[PDB]
Amino acid sequence: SMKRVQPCSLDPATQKLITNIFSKEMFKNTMALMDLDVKKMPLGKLSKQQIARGFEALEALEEALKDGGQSLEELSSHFYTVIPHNFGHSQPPPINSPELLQAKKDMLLVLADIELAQALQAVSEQEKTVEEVPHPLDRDYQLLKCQLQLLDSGAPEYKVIQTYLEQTGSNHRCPTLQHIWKVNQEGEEDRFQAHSKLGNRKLLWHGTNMAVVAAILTSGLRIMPHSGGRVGKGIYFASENSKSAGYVIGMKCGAHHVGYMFLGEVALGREHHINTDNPSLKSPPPGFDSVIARGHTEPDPTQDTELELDGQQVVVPQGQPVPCPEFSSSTFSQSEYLIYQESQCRLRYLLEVH
Ligand SMILES: C[C@@H](NC(=O)CCc1nc2ccccc2c(=O)[nH]1)c1ccccn1
Repeated sequence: SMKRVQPCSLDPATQKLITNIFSKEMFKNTMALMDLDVKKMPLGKLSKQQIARGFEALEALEEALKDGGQSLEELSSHFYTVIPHNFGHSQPPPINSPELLQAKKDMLLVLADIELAQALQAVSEQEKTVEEVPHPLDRDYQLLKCQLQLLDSGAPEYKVIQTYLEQTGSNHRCPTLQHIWKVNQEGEEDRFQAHSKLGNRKLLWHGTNMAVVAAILTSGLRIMPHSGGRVGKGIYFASENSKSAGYVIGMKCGAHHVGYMFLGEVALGREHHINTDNPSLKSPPPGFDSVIARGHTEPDPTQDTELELDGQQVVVPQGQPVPCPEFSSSTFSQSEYLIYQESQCRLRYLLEVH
């Protein structure tokens, strides 16, 4: 007997978001942008076991990069058997530098989040038996177990967020704000409330691939075993929207380029400042709660405002970037804000920008 499809409860903007973040075209586009062979590795065929085998192959490469073992070419060839790549049907290249190794780790971390979104969409047994089903976009929203509330122009934080975006975004071609959603991923709540005594909270940008937005909404910002970067194995944020915007992978839809950016509330507590890259970091030094790789510039602190979120004061920058003379010789042009415990961040807002 034919099941009733119930009318969609979602507003137009939210329907478009949910469409975009679970879009099979988007996911395949992302795989093509990462040089993967989508014909050999279709979305439905992606598995946790394959991804795990891919990480094992990179682990062997990393050991080799650091005695009569297999060549980097041999070890590369195994990686490429496990995770099919497309380079117009020429041979893929050997993974023979730290930079390329980390780039392959980052690719697999994105691919793991694509696989998460596919696994999330698997049809449950209850769903095969019920005689009515939600509209597919309601079903997809529900799978996130994440409350999203579209804000309008006159929500209390709206202008504050717009100002953060405009003032710290690129001077030329600032991203154009289309929508803001408030994000409430419950049971981020419990673990976040752990740091309730920890002051020094700031609202910070986190930009990402469109392909990982569903995973983040479902699971929060995460630190994975193979996460890395210029400040080690943590969660990376920026106070300058233009820095985070560099990591936004958007997608052409009609005549525009659509992308998504988060704002997280980050309990930074006692800050350890650095001025040179350190990819080996796994925690702040003792008695520090965060590591800030300080940039040549910082949003003018004299213009900071505050928002009250769950009864706590949260700093929100509102100023254009100004020079910080103490960090004029830093290896970082713009600051990178690092935490090394997932519990120190709560997602607060999601922005659609064109
Ligand atoms: C590959 C990793 N993505 C990021 O951390 C990407 C974006 C990011 N990097 C920054 C670095 C410095 C300052 C800001 C940012 C940021 O906003 N985004 C990732 C993707 C999926 C699952 C787990 N980790």
